Amino acid sequence: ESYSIYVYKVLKQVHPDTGISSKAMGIMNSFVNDIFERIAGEASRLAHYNKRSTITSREIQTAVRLLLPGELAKHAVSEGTKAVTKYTS
Amino acid sequence: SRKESYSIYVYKVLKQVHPDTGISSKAMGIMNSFVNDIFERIAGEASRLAHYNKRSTITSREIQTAVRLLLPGELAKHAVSEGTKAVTKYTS
Amino acid sequence: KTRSSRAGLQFPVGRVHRLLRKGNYSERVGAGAPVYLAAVLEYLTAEILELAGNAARDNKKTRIIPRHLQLAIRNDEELNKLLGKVTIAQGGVLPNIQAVLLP
Amino acid sequence: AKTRSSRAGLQFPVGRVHRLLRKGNYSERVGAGAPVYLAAVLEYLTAEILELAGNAARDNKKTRIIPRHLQLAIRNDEELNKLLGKVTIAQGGVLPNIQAVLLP
Amino acid sequence: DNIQGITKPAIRRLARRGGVKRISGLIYEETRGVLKVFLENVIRDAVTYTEHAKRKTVTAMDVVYALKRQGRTLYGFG
Amino acid sequence: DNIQGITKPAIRRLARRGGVKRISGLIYEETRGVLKVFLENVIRDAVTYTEHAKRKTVTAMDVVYALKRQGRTLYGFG
Amino acid sequence: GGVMKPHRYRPGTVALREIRRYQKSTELLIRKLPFQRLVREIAQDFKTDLRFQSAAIGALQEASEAYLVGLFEDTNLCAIHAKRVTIMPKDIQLARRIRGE
Amino acid sequence: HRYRPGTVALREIRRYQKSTELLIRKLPFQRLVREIAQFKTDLRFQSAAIGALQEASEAYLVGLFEDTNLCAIHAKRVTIMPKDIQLARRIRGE
Amino acid sequence: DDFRDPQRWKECAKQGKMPCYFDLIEENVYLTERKKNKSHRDIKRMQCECTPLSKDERAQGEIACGEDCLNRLLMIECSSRCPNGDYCSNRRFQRKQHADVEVILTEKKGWGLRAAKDLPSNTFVLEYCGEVLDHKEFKARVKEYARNKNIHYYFMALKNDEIIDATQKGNCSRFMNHSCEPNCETQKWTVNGQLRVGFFTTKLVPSGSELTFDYQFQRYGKEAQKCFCGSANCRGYLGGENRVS
DNA sequence: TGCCTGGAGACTAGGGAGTAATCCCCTTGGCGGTTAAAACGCGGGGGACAGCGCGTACGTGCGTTTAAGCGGTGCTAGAGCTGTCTACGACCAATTGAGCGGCCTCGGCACCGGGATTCTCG
DNA sequence: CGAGAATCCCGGTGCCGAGGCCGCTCAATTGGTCGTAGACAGCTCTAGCACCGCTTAAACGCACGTACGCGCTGTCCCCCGCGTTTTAACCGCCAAGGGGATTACTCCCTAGTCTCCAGGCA
Ligand SMILES: C[S@@+](CC[C@H](N)C(=O)[O-])C[C@H]1O[C@@H](n2cnc3c(N)ncnc32)[C@H](O)[C@@H]1O
Ligand SMILES: [Zn+2]
Ligand SMILES: [Zn+2]
Ligand SMILES: [Zn+2]
Repeated sequence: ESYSIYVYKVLKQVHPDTGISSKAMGIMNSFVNDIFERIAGEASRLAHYNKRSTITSREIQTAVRLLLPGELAKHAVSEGTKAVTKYTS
Repeated sequence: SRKESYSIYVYKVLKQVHPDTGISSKAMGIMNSFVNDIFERIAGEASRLAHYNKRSTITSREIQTAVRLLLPGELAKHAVSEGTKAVTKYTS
Repeated sequence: KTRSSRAGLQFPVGRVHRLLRKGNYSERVGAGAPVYLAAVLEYLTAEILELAGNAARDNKKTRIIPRHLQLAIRNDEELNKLLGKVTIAQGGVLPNIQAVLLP
Repeated sequence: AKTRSSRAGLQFPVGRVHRLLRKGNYSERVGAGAPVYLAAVLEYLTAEILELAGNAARDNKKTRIIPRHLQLAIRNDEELNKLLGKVTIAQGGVLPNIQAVLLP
Repeated sequence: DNIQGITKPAIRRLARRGGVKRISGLIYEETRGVLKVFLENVIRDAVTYTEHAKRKTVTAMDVVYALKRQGRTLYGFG
Repeated sequence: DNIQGITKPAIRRLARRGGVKRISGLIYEETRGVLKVFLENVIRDAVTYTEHAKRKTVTAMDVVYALKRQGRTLYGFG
Repeated sequence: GGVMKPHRYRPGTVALREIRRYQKSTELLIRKLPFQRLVREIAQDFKTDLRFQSAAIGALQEASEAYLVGLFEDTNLCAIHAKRVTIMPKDIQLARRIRGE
Repeated sequence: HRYRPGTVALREIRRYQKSTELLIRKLPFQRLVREIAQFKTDLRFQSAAIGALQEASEAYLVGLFEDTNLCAIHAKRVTIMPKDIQLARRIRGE
Repeated sequence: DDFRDPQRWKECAKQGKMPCYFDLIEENVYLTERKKNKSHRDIKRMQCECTPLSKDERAQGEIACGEDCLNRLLMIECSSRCPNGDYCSNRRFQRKQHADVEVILTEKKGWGLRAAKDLPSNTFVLEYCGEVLDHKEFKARVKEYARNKNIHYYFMALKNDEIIDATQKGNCSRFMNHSCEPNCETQKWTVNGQLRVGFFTTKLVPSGSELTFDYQFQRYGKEAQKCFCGSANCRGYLGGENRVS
């Protein structure tokens, strides 16, 4: 079980008439897993320093702002904020 | 508020290998930071080893494997020997 | 309906919530964290695939290869900073020759 | 009512290490020999670094141990320099080292 | 303009501790920029931890965590 | 002596990929020792993971975990 | 009446042509069976009677080639800073000293 | 009475590799930190935070001048130059 | 004096005023060409790295792909996929940009060429074109043709196994002579994956001066020949008792 | 396409976090005095840089040799997946002693000054 | 080789931080019950190892020539040791008050359980 069909769903939206090899699919799988592990580990570190027992969207946002570069983190925070705003409204 | 430390234990270790030698507060803080850092490294490596084999319990075998990966040279041999000697005496 | 249809995303939310509850990170997990993290992962995936598609169209190809991923990552200022310690298999290097060697 | 440190023959505590293992989000279960093994390893490393620190304190004609003595004790041993190669010690200074081409 | 407060004898004493026998006249403007970049990175991480902690005071553990994040691992301040 | 199986034109070809125009005569004997030390470290950690996992075959995920332990993340063999 | 040869290339042209040719491609530059024999020989020192897969040796070869290419990329900068073109072992030792190895 | 150039330099190398004190003053460094921490307006600092920043900054600068001296010796010179600092920060990975 | 006309005429052998006893030739022809080469697997394209403008010529206009190109320095002509397109100046073997040549008599050593007008250094003159042989046919045709009592042998070794004959068909580069003071030479250019031999100049040759190239000296039989130029250090004969190829 | 295993929909309890109050510790601002350190010239010796000459080590090229690939076949150690069950860890009740905080006390070490030794250079 | 600036040694004074001692909490200890995680056994089947014949592309070795690394010499710029003057760092003291930190109360958010049913993997 992997993220391959979801990588196809993302790829067919930004470039319609293109394909992708299985080696590049494995590299994208490793990239998604690595970024997941980095963000989850930093959000696990942030929740221990304040003696809290819950990882929240504020914890994930603080782990995004520490890890990503300047122009990338702003768009990541904006996309995540829009997605968590559309979840309740 | 009451806070954990390792100062009395570092003093008990120091008064066995050097019977006439003092220690300052800065050196005691450096020793506390050293003990905390090595604890965090070994515990994190053992918790990483516990997830690869799909286990749930961290035991002395995972702790020994985390020590063997992390310490270089003959220091790992002596650490494994001291730990095995201390675990062997505990069961009896 | 699924929560990925509620949030409007493409990456799943239940699998991310299961991996948060399963991988020993904390005691409790909230409600906006897998949605937020799925949005971040979808944005990063779309950026990598956009630059890879541009690098694939620049060489008259229709299939993205690890060389195209290598050129897309190393020809960007911030993705090279994020992925500086990562070795991509079958990726190669960037073509460059120092100016004190050319005749 | 003997403790577990007296039963294991160690100087570091066992219940504090067990509490820090159970309250640190490392795993669901914790074995009964792991804090004994880890306290033995930490006690060995503590005695190993304090021997070299006491040797430096005897070499510099002092009674107490200072961060300069700790810096000399770590940087004069090769295995401790490899284990602690990314560690900065406050008020520890550097090592005396002058290259052979800079001096006549 | 407080980067000019890192004077020439201070950089010269740091180079004498570093083992440097003879020093040119252009090292100082490079050293001030390198020090400025390093301090901007560490102060940015420390202010990010402080803003997450809902506090107005930047403590020392925030600085130790900001140095641990970059791989420096300073001992002596907790 | 299978260290001599890493031939001279292979090291020359790696230097041509690295951007080197002209090569001396001791770079090959230096590169063999460097490669030997690196491979000994990675094989030591991989065999440690394999002996911990109670197996007898050395898989590729053990190599990926050892390279992650050295600090060199490898995408593709997961 | 003899058959004359045209000319001979100046030293450096074929070398820069090979630099472009091997920076354009993406392939394995080392033979596979001597590398496999070397890995098995140095792995006999840690555990007798082991067994290997194929991706486990392929990943080692990818990591080793990337490491050596990065080492030569820093070592060429060392040799250019030393105001030379030929690459010396002292440049390799300087690169491994400044890098932290 | 004058000394040949280099004796006082080696004397300073010996005495500052023997000493352990701080070389940068405290009020200019504190004003530099409080200037460049303006990120978030109207902050507040403990003393140990600046005391840790100064230790880390001077350790970083000494560790950079060591490799600068190594590059200058490799270039068969004695005087350090900014290109040696650039080579050290290029090989170091910055 | 050249007067290339397709009708065969009444001049026996010397080819100084009537060029239609033999046949001329375009780009060379092959006999046993097989698809084992580095043609379209790694030398598919070798594109230069140029960021041109190409909209400002004849006024603040630099010529495209000059002596700063990556391909001209490495003795490679560009393909049709160039970023300059049909304005690149590397493609000189394909657009047939030649030099003004003429064939008349200069000395009793034989026929040759003399420069019409001024011609600067590193300027292309003519391409060596002929018939490409192979392994077996060379050592049979040389002993079949040595017994025909010919003076001129039009053999040039492209590689260790390829020798080009310019006897049955030849272009205007077959008349050029030998001298111990060379002003032109030969280079090995790689066009479309295939190796080709050209002729460049080295100095500022005046209008009405000789254009010869240096032979890499070679004997094949027992006899010897000598040169008649005598510039300053003319050996004439070969380099001793050598026997290499 | 089969299907089945993981994801969604309600409902409830309990403790985790959010708000308000108040103490008092520690951060910031200010004024003066001393003097150590930074700033500014100045003469000069040393080193960085440029030019030139020479010998050799490393490049390109050709012919011979060798073993890396490339298929085909066969045998088997060992990875992988279910079943039993038993021993080991989580959890709670009661208890007591080890360790954190506060308080005196004295001695290792830091500053100062005199006398003699050790490297430096013209 | 002998003036001359650093430098080591010896003693005296005194002071503030390391260390012993005590009172007292709260967390380690011991006993007992229950559930379930892994240890062992056993069956299947699959890639890993070993051998064999053929081809041909890469490695090796020798010849030769020339561009470059290294050594020497000359010049002139520029950094260093030293002396004098100016400046703000450091210590000491004082005072206002802002926010860390702790406690008490209360709402509400997510883990757990049961039922249902479709999304994606071979
Ligand atoms: C390319 S042709 C050059 C001139 C040729 N004879 C012509 O008129 O076209 C080469 C042949 O001419 C002969 N040749 C060229 N130069 C010569 C010379 N200087 N002395 C003697 N023979 C020469 C050689 O023997 C060779 O076989
Ligand atoms: Zn071009
Ligand atoms: Zn072009
Ligand atoms: Zn001649």
